[PDB]
Amino acid sequence: GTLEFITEGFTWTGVTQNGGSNACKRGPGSGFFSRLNWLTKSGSTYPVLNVTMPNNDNFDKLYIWGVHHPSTNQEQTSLYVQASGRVTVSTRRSQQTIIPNIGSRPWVRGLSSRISIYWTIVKPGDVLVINSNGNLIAPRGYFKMRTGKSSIMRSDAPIDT
Amino acid sequence: NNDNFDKLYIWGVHHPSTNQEQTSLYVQASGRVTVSTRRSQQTIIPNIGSRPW
Amino acid sequence: QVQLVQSGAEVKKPGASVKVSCKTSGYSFSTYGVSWVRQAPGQGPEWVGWISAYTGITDYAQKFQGRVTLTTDATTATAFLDLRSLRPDDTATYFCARDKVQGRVEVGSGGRHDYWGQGTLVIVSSASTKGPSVFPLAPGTAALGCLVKDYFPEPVTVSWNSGALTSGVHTFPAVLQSSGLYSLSSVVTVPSSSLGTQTYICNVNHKPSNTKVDKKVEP
Amino acid sequence: FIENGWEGMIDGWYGFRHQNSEGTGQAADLKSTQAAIDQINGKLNRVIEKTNEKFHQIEKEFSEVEGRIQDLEKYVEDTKIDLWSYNAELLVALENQHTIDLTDSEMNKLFEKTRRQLRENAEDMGNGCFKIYHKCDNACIESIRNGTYDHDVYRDEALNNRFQI
Amino acid sequence: FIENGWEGMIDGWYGFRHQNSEGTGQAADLKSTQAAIDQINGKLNRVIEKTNEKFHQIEKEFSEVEGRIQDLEKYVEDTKIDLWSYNAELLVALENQHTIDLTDSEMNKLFEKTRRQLRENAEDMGNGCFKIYHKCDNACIESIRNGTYDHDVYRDEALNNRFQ
Amino acid sequence: IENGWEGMIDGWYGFRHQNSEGTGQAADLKSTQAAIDQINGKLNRVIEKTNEKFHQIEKEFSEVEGRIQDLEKYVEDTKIDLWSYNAELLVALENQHTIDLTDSEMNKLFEKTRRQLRENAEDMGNGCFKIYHKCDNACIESIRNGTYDHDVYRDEALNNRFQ
Amino acid sequence: DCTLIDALLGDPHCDVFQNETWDLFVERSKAFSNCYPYDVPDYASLRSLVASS
Ligand SMILES: *[C@@H]1O[C@H](CO)[C@@H](O[C@@H]2O[C@H](CO)[C@@H](O[C@@H]3O[C@H](CO)[C@@H](O)[C@H](O[C@H]4O[C@H](CO)[C@@H](O)[C@H](O)[C@@H]4O)[C@@H]3O)[C@H](O)[C@H]2NC(C)=O)[C@H](O)[C@H]1NC(C)=O
Ligand SMILES: *[C@@H]1O[C@H](CO)[C@@H](O[C@@H]2O[C@H](CO)[C@@H](O[C@@H]3O[C@H](CO)[C@@H](O)[C@H](O[C@H]4O[C@H](CO)[C@@H](O)[C@H](O)[C@@H]4O)[C@@H]3O)[C@H](O)[C@H]2NC(C)=O)[C@H](O)[C@H]1NC(C)=O
Repeated sequence: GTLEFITEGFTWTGVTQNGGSNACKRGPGSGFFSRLNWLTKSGSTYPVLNVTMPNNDNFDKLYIWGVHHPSTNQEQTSLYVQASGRVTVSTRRSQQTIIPNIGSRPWVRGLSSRISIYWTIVKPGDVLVINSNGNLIAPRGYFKMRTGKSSIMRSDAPIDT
Repeated sequence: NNDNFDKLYIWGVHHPSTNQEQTSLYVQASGRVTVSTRRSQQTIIPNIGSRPW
Repeated sequence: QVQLVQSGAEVKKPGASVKVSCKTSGYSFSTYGVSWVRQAPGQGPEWVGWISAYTGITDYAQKFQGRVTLTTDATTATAFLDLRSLRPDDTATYFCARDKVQGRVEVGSGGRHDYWGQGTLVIVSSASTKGPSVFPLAPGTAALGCLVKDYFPEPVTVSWNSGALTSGVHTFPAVLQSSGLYSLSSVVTVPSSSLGTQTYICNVNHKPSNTKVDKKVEP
Repeated sequence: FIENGWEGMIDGWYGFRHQNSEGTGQAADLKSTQAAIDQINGKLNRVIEKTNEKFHQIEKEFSEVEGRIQDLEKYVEDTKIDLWSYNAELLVALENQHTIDLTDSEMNKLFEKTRRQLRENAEDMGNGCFKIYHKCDNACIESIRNGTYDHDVYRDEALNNRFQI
Repeated sequence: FIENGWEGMIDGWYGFRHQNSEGTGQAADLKSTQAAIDQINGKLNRVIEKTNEKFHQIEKEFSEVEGRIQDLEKYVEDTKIDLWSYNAELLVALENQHTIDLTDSEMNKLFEKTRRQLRENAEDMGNGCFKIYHKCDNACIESIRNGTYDHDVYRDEALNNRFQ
Repeated sequence: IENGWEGMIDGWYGFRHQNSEGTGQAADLKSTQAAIDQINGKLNRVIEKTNEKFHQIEKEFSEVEGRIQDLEKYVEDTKIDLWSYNAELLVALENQHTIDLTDSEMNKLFEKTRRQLRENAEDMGNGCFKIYHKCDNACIESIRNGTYDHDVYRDEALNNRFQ
Repeated sequence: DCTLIDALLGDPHCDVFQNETWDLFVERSKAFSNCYPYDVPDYASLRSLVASS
């Protein structure tokens, strides 16, 4: 019942942040999804990223993150250096590892490549650990979670007072 | 299974933290485990990375 | 087997009334009611009423109420319909039909208008009766016929050879003339070889005028 | 009242058994018979009136053990069955208790009809009969049965046998 | 008894129509009217006593074909509907058969109350009327209607017109 | 009988008489058991042993799973809501009946008693009888136990009633 | 002798089923496969969805 987002200062060292494609234009120039962070190469290195972010709060944190699937190997190497990427998000209880697949998909709004979106909920006392040597679409923070009356519905009927 | 009852087999697959650990234990850079019966089939490929301690 | 034979067509004038019989048979009269439905020429059927042969109970359609009286005679196994104060509106053909099951166990609704009367024409007109003139319809396929002309009221029944020739016959709808009377054709298509050997019959019969005139045709 | 019922009555479902000078005799009341029938008939028709149609549903038998989904597919189908089964037990029970009280009331009603008719010319014997206090020959009897008995006629006769002798 | 029922009675739901020397006239019995009402009222209140609330449920329309889970989500919701639908059909039917027998018994009961009151001074005509066998003017009539008719008073008069 | 009798502990339905010999009371045990036996048997049907269930689905959950869990919770809630309705309706019906059953039992005893007295008594209007003859205590139990011969007190009663 | 999925894929003995329609397809106990050995992740879903096509 809420998209109440809270930013955390992840410190992604050795990689260039905030990439964006002409598919997802913000204003005149080009951009990206606002709650995700496109980490690409810096110099000609993509380090093995290995960050962590606890949960000392008293509520469940929902983290939305993802992983980039390039269309060609050329595009894989331009962005992430390593021929084959890998993204591994994990808590003390759970664990989750995606290996991006390279290939041509149909053209959608300028692009033959894609992004898979994954979530990880991390509970109070627990800890989130992101690890990746390529292809990560990183999170800028968490959404608060609460349980409640809220829900969703498909309809085309207008709203009156 | 020459017996007259269903046998349940529990098995698993190890996911190492580093490649150095993968090579120490199983030699091959990347493992693979494939358990199968005449009707079914199931294949896991272990994923290497750091999880919390 | 099971049947409902109704009375022959009656003809009556605006004031008077009428009574129509429906003789039943082939099933035990008293374990089934009777439904009555009428049909103004060219229009669809409209319901008149229902009466039980078990309990004597009736249900008339409220449109007629007063004018209509249903009865039954168990001895002869017959249901009757009496309609009073006949309007020319009421000119129609009147059907009886088996309906509801009485006494007996029950169901479901397996009839409920199982079997019907052959229908019985009622004509409410103030005009005179007139018998028809029958003229030959003078004749490789070939055609012949009769012309039943200038009669009133309906109906006229036309057959051929007491009904021995049924095939290839078309008897047409009576057509009203501005003279108030009716005219009716009936034709037969037959092979144009059989002429010496065969012959033909017009079983013309207009029963409001007791006129059985079986009058014949040849080239 | 009638602590019993009559076997061998095959004319209908409710009836009259009289005894007078002319002799005994029996006859069924067809109107109150059909009255019971028409109700049972219609009640019965509503129960067996056309069911559902169902086509591609879920699977309900299984060869292997799958755990969670299968556990749910079987719980759903069992939960269904158990409820419909309750519905059917209750339905029949209700419908029956009614079908009984319906027919007991029909008899009951015919009796009253017959008492209101005789007015002050007869008394309730206690077993669902009447002691009619006058010469009631067979014509008079069908007069009762077919709803035409004029009491104002046998009033004086009856009234006096009742209050004298 | 009463083949029929009275149109044009708008004072209430059950009533008395009398005819005496002073003339004819009509009047409703309010007490047995409210008696019927109060039952229907309360029965009706229990039916529409506010239903359930429900919030985040399962999805029930679907765009793409998913097979097994979707077949189950559709089977669950259909099964639900069919049952609740049966509940509602049966409810109404029962409630109605009752609401009828409730009101038929109310009329019935008023009639008996009135018969026990007249004791031996009147007879049941057969159509749910009474032939009262004495001079019952309008005061006497309302004395019956409002539950105060003393039979021990008109006993002798009535008793004698009845019998000789 | 606008009311009912406290202090009747002989049974559930009864007779209270008043004559020359004095007042007195006594319960009709047959029509009492008649009511009981029905309530008894109705009650037995309801509580006739319910049914056994073993390995079912899970109904409480620690973590949020989305779709399957949503369905497992919807199924079990839908179940509950229905059974709950069944039970509310059942009891209601059963009760309305248990009332009309017992009201009719009283009602029936009264009629039995009226058919017995035939033309020797009148209905006072409050579910009593004014018996129109000297009915001492022997005569009273004769009524209660189903043996009162009316043809005997006919003349006595009939005449106090009319003349 | 054919299961539905075998007619779908086109096992040799299930050729007589090609391009067929049905209101109700009836899988028999006797039926078998006799082609390249296969397996269908999410078998029951594919079966279900073709069945109602
Ligand atoms: C693998 O297969 C896929 C599919 O066969 C294949 O992708 C296709 O590539 C062509 C271009 O090579 C693309 O078609 C696009 O379609 C839209 C129409 O809705 C056009 O606007 C685009 O056209 C422009 O680009 C032109 C180039 O100069 C301009 O002249 C023009 O005005 C437009 O700006 C565009 O061409 C699309 O990328 C797909 N089509 C589909 C259906 O997927 C791909 O080539 C293959 N992969 C590899 C590595 O070869
Ligand atoms: C990549 O990601 C994460 C976080 O950024 C990281 O997880 C943590 O790393 C440290 C180092 O491996 C470990 O901390 C342990 O914690 C307990 C505290 O309760 C200690 O007992 C352990 O201490 C001992 O080991 C020491 C070694 O220095 C000795 O001094 C001594 O003998 C102690 O017994 C130990 O420090 C743990 O590994 C985690 N903890 C969690 C919750 O994840 C991971 O190490 C990072 N790796 C890389 C390669 O970048």
